[PDB]
Amino acid sequence: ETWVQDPLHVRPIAHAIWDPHFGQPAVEAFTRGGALGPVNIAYSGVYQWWYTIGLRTNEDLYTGALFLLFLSA
Amino acid sequence: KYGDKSVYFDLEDLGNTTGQWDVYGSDAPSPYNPLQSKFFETFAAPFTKRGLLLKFLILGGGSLLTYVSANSTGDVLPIKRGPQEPPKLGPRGKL
Amino acid sequence: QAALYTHHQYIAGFIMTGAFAHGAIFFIRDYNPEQNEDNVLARMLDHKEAIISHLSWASLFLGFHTLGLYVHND
Amino acid sequence: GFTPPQLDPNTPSPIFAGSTGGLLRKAQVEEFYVITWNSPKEQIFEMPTGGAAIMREGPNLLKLARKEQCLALGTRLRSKYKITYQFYRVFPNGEVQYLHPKDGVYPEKANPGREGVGLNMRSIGKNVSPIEVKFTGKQSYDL
Amino acid sequence: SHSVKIYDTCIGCTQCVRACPTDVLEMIPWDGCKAKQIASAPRTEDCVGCKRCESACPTDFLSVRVYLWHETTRSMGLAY
Amino acid sequence: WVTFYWHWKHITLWQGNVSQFNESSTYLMGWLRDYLWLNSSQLINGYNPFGMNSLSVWAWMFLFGHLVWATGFMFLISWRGYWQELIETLAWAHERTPLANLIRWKDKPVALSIVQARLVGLAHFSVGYIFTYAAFLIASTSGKFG
Amino acid sequence: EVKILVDRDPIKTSFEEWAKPGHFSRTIAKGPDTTTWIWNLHADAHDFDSHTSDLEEISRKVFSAHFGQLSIIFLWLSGMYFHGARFSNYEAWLSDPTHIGPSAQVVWPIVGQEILNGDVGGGFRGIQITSGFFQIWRASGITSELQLYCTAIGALVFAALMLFAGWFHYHKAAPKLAWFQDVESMLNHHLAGLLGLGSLSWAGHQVHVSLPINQFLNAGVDPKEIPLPHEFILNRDLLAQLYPSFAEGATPFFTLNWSKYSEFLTFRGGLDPVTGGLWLTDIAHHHLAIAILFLIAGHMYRTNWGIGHGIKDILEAHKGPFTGQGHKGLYEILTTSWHAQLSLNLAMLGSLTIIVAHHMYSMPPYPYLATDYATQLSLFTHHMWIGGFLIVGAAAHAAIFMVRDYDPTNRYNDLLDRVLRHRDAIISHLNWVCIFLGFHSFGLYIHNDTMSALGRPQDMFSDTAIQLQPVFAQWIQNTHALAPGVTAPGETASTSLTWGGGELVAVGGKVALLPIPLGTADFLVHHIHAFTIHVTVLILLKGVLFARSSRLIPDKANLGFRFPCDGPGRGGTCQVSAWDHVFLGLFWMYNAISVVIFHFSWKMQSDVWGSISDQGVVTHITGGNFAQSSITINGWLRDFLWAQASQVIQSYGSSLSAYGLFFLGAHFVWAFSLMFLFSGRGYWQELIESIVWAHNKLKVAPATQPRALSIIQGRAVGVTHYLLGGIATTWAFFLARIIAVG
Amino acid sequence: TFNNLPSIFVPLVGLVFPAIAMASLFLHIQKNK
Ligand code: CLA
Ligand code: CLA
Ligand code: CLA
Ligand code: CLA
Ligand code: CLA
Ligand code: CLA
Ligand SMILES: CC1=C(/C=C/C(C)=C/C=C/C(C)=C/C=C/C=C(C)/C=C/C=C(C)/C=C/C2=C(C)CCCC2(C)C)C(C)(C)CCC1
Ligand SMILES: CC1=C(C/C=C(\C)CCC[C@H](C)CCC[C@H](C)CCCC(C)C)C(=O)c2ccccc2C1=O
Ligand code: SF4
Ligand code: SF4
Ligand code: SF4
Repeated sequence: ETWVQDPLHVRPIAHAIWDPHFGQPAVEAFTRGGALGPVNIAYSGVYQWWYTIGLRTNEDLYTGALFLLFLSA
Repeated sequence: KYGDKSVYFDLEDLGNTTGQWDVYGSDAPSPYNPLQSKFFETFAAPFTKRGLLLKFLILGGGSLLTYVSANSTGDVLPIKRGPQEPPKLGPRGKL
Repeated sequence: QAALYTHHQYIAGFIMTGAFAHGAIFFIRDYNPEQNEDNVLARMLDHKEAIISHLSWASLFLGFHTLGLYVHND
Repeated sequence: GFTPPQLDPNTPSPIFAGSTGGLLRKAQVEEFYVITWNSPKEQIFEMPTGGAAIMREGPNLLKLARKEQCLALGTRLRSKYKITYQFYRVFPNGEVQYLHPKDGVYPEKANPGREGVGLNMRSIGKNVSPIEVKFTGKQSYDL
Repeated sequence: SHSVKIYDTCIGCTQCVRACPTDVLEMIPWDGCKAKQIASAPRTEDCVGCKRCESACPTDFLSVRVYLWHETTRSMGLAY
Repeated sequence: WVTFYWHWKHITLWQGNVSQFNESSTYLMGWLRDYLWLNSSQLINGYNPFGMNSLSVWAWMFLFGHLVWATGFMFLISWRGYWQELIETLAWAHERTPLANLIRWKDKPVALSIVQARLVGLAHFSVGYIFTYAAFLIASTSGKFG
Repeated sequence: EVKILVDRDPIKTSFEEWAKPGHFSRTIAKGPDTTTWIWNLHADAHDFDSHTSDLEEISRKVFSAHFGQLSIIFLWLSGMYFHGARFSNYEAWLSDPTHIGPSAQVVWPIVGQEILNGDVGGGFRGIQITSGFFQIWRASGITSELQLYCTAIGALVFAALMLFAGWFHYHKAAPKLAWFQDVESMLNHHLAGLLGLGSLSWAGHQVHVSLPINQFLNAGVDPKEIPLPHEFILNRDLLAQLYPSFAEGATPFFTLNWSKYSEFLTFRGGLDPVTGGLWLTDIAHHHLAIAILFLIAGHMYRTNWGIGHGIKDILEAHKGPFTGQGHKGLYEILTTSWHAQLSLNLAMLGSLTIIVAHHMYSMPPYPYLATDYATQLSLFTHHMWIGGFLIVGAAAHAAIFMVRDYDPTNRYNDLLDRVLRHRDAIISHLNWVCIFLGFHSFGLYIHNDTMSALGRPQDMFSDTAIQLQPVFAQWIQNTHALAPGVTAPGETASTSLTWGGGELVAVGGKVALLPIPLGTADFLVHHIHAFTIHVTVLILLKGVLFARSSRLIPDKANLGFRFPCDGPGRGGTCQVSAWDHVFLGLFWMYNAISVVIFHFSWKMQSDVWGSISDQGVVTHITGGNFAQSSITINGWLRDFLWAQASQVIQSYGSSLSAYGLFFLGAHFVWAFSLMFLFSGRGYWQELIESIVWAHNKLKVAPATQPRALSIIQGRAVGVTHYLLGGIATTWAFFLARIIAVG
Repeated sequence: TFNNLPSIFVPLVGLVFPAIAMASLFLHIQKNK
């Protein structure tokens, strides 16, 4: 939802990270994209391709994920 | 006969031939005290069914692991403490 | 834009190696030389030495020359 | 029904100070391939388990690890020392299967009394392709 | 275990079996050659797959032929 | 080769200095210096003896891929027989080591089959190729974003 | 007992066998049905144990082959001394050796390669050599180029003499087997007569020629002003003006009044602070004492007279309680087998080359060696590599003994049998300790790498986080620094200044071997070295022991020493041969010596070498980044490999450009080797048969049938290209790095 | 709780699911009928 507004200057986020081996410097360094915790930057472009086909909210992605789970079942 | 002069193929006693030996397996009786032995027997007979032991081990260990990692705060693991630091703006603005 | 290109090209290289490997597995397991005698596929296996030799030529030519040029420039 | 097995008795074993290439737990649950030979003199030979052994004048007996060990030993015996040998297979239950000549004659002299198996009466190119035997237990070479 | 096969191109030179270190092979009489003998493979259970037999078969391609197949403890050549 | 060409042409375009590629891509020491040695500057410094940054994961993955890419050379260069003999010694030791004689395997241990170990060497080799170049590409294009 | 048993005209000098290639072998002396024949013509060329069965002809062949090798080395030294004489700046390097690059090779201006002739210094354009011949020549008191040309001519003469000697001792009058087997006289002579008298004669040179000349060269004298060496022999007043003990001559010697010889035979251990090398005064006394020692040691073995130890009487005397008969039989398996002796001498000569590498950096014996960081690094690295190779060849030839020359019937040994009988125990414990060391030496690097990547530098194994200090090595270091005193009086200083209590030998702007501090990184890398050595010994010892038999192949000796396999059976039995074990041990020796010379280069450039200004502040080449960055692999990749490879790759258009060229080329040859190590023969034979169809289509079918390389040959080509490529990569990288920043 | 769910699922997955999976698969390997 933040990437949609300023995409050129807001970093994508693949998923958060909970690695209990992390030290506090690593918790501090991996906090990107305006997150309250560590994160990994989506170098997959899924942000761009979802934003180009609609999908301008997190609820849109939630509905899509639930529907794809239904499709997997 | 296995004990003859350089005979090691007693076909009847195939254990001595193939090397089936308790090399250190002393058959000496229980050196423990009887009372503490009975104590351990009665207090560890719950762990006699290997299948129930395995189910208990896996489920209780996973439960304790989730409990530790969910109730532990950031003082014992920095990943739950969080950033406690402002985020650096990446290259080229942030992209 | 780099991760996607690199991704799909390594994927394409693997998929291509697998395409050929499954053609080989076909030529062993599923190829009946009597049911396709003297056909495009059978006439193909005939001049396998010609194909292999001319592909060898192309690779040998390219590697020789282009490595020579890179080395000349080095 | 022309050559009976020999049923190795409690013969002496070669003089050997013991090695680590000997009989492991394979003998304790599977076969271990005893070999028997008959020496003219007390001579010294290389053991297939590594190390040097001193064979005894007269019959000997060695329980080494497996078939290739005793057959390599017996080939070295027959070639270097010119000595008749025969080896066995001793399952842990107790049975003793006779194996090396299985006819009293080594398996080079084509002596009649042995049935030919593993015998495809064709040249090696005339085997069918796998597609002709697809979805069948016979792979390529048992028709 | 392994499937050793002897084809009818064999000249009966007795190298396949004099090279075989596990008594898999044995020469038998035959009427297809000047030597009047051919190799057979009864004891394929003792076959390790070392292909010393077919590294000594002097024919166009081969007459003896070893096919790698279900590997057991004795075809894998294990003392343990 | 394809992706090295791509990444260098594009990182030079994005940085602005197409002349770097157009002058240095014609001789291999340009690729070894101006592409690999130069763009790996911000990566291997992902975690120095004094602190780390966001590219620590990419440096660790870089070295991880180097490691498996080297481990594949084990299964490729070394083949089956040295390892079977080594495992025979190991089996002797385990069956004659006290307090571990009580423990006996159920599957008789053997060195990996030749075709298997080939496959395993290629798996390590390709995993290392891929993870190494992913680390390098991602870290170089993310350390700067041109 | 001992004699000169030698037979005349055994072999005819004729080109008739040159015309018939492969004459030495039976299968090779009938024609090339295939191309593999030529590979077998070179492979078996020096396999004299396979050509013949009698040891007499083999001994003659190898004796004359050693003469050819000595001819080659005399010709090589001829080249070095000559190139120093004519194509060098040695006459100028003596003036300012701390700033002029030693150069002895010039290239021809043809294709732009004249850039290699660079500004070494001395008004001379050439290649900055890293051999240390200039340092020797300053230690030999040359002070000219005429002496070098005369030395080259004399070396060419001795090369021709050795060539004639090989011809004479094979074709004209060849010794028979009773002559070589008299090892008692051979040791008595090579100890006393080669090593004793050789060190004595070099002590004579060191006393008469090197010492008086270096007394002037170090005392600001120009080489043109120095008196010639023979003027010290002819005129003793000039020699006595610096060392008055020569005025008394040998009367101090023969009267045992040696106390009045200390002007030139010293014990003041340490480095000459005017040039950084050891005191030549100490080296003269050294080689003298070594002469005495080898001279009394070469009168140990009975040769013809009633005195002396018969080596059989020494070996048979040692018979262990539960070790059996003991060393009985060894005199008969060492004197009736060249391969056993070759293995023993190779192992010791290789470890000795390594000890040379280790003692030539920490006790620089030549002037201006420690300050020529290129020479120091290159010499250490060289001799380390030679030692690893010689040890690996010792393994190969132990295996060849065990396959061919080992006979428990006739030439029996007890201890070798006992080793063969628990070989599984040896290899099991070695295979364990290799894994233990691997873990607790390299997994520590992995732990440090992960902890530094997780932002946990307080959890590494560093000199700051978790102490793994070399307490034992630190104790030896501190007690060797405080060794001058109660334990070793009359030395005036430590025998080396690589210990913490030592001092800095400032030579010019350079530093020249101040103390070496041992920290956690040294612990980690030394256990890495123990690890790599132990794995190499695992592989090689395993090949040697299982050369004859295993549980897998019990008839491996009948298959030979050098065979690929025994088929895909038994799950696959590739590389069961001892040849393949040593082929793998080559790679592991490579990894070992590579990390060794990396440790050397980095520890030196960070903690030893550098530049010390006149104020006393020493700045090292890297900046002391070893103990902090050599705890994790990313430091070796970043601060050693990536950083120090900024002078070999940036050297394009410079004088050091062949170094970057061979950097890339050795990279290539290594990778090319991977085509051989990874692939197999069958693919290449099928491809060759396809392109042979393409040739037969054009009537270009060669009669020497194109065959893909044999399997063992593919492995040989792979390991040699792999080693050559990795080693030339490292050579170029080191030399450019260390010549550029110097 | 959403910030506490990785702390429950990552130790769950990456340690227990190996326990369950590798144990059950070793039992499936070492089986006889
Ligand atoms: C840097 C490493 C490297 C190099 C140089 C090669 C080179 C080659 N491979 Mg590949 N290969 C490699 C790694 C490499 N491979 C690896 C790691 C594997 C995995 C096992 C393979 C697997 C493989 C297969 C499976 C096949 C090849 C093929 C080929 C040939 C392709 C034809 C070509 O371009 O040749 C042009 C020539 C060269 C590249 C050689 C370069 C050297 C120069 C030109 C020689 C001259 C220099 C000098 C004057 C000689 C003297 C040197 C010294 C004695 C003084 C060629 C020889 C194919 C083939 O044979 O097709 C014909 C083929 O089928 N290779
Ligand atoms: C020049 C005169 C001469 C002549 C005509 C012969 C003739 C002969 N010699 Mg004798 N020999 C000579 C000199 C000579 N020798 C010398 C000087 C030595 C001492 C090294 C020997 C030592 C010697 C031994 C030990 C043996 C012979 C043998 C032979 C016979 C076969 C040699 C053959 O075909 O290989 C021809 C080989 C070559 C032409 C090349 C050999 C390599 C040379 C010596 C050195 C190479 C240096 C080179 C620079 C290094 C490579 C690096 C390069 C890549 C840069 C033949 C009767 C053999 C024999 O009779 O046994 C049956 C035998 O065993 N010779
Ligand atoms: C590939 C083989 C090879 C090559 C090319 C070189 C090349 C070089 N060596 Mg090395 N070396 C080698 C093998 C090799 N070495 C081995 C195997 C040994 C172990 C004996 C040595 C021991 C050695 C020493 C000790 C020194 C060199 C030096 C040198 C350099 C000057 C050459 C010279 O002759 O100066 C003249 C040679 C000397 C001054 C050496 C003195 C003689 C030694 C101490 C002993 C005598 C040998 C003995 C008779 C045989 C061994 C006896 C046995 C009991 C072990 C040059 C870089 C010298 C150097 O780096 O100078 C800067 C130097 O000091 N090397
Ligand atoms: C004192 C030293 C010494 C001596 C006398 C010998 C002598 C011998 N060795 Mg041993 N060996 C040595 C050192 C030594 N080796 C070392 C240091 C190693 C470690 C690698 C080995 C490893 C080794 C193995 C593994 C084998 C031998 C074998 C042999 C025998 C035959 C070799 C032959 O005919 O090849 C003649 C010469 C050649 C074929 C040329 C080799 C080509 C080299 C690799 C070229 C590349 C190296 C070069 C420096 C790089 C420059 C490249 C440039 C040209 C472009 C012979 C008895 C063989 C044997 O006994 O077989 C039964 C055998 O299998 N050796
Ligand atoms: C980097 C590449 C690499 C690595 C890691 C290894 C690893 C090993 N080699 Mg191999 N080898 C390689 C390349 C490599 N080799 C190549 C290229 C060759 C070609 C010649 C060989 C040839 C070769 C031979 C011929 C021999 C070895 C031996 C060894 C062993 C010694 C170290 C050991 O066990 O200690 C512990 C393990 C290591 C140091 C490896 C790194 C592992 C780290 C420290 C920890 C791993 C993580 C941990 C277990 C957590 C697991 C997590 C879970 C998710 C899985 C080990 C299996 C020797 C052997 O088997 O006997 C000991 C032996 O004889 N190797
Ligand atoms: C000791 C080293 C170590 C270890 C153990 C971990 C562990 C972990 N890290 Mg990592 N990490 C490390 C060092 C380490 N980290 C370092 C040094 C860095 C750089 C600073 C990072 C950076 C990092 C990031 C950026 C992220 C992690 C994440 C994770 C978690 C992944 C979740 C999981 O269960 O994966 C499960 C395992 C896999 C997915 C591996 C799949 C491949 C396997 C091997 C094949 C499976 C075989 C078969 C198909 C299935 C059969 C069953 C099988 C169990 C046998 C996990 C807790 C992620 C996280 O927190 O999300 C939850 C994440 O985003 N880490
Ligand atoms: C210019 C252009 C054009 C045209 C083009 C073209 C015409 C192209 C072509 C192209 C091509 C032409 C391509 C190709 C490709 C191929 C491939 C990629 C192949 C592969 C193969 C394989 C993989 C194989 C497999 C197998 C085998 C091995 C055998 C058996 C069988 C099989 C088949 C299975 C147009 C105008 C339109 C448009 C624009 C552009
Ligand atoms: C490439 C390769 C081959 C084939 C290598 C060939 C046979 C070498 C190529 C031919 C050489 C270069 C000889 C041709 C040069 C001749 C001297 C002819 C001269 C012609 C002019 C150049 C003068 C193998 O046989 C092999 C075997 C086992 C494992 C890996 C491999 C392997 O990787
Ligand atoms: S080796 Fe071949 S040709 Fe000779 S006997 Fe055996 S099967 Fe017949
Ligand atoms: S593969 Fe080996 S064991 Fe089998 S038949 Fe051939 S030689 Fe005998
Ligand atoms: S792969 Fe090569 S080395 Fe291994 S068994 Fe087969 S032929 Fe022998």
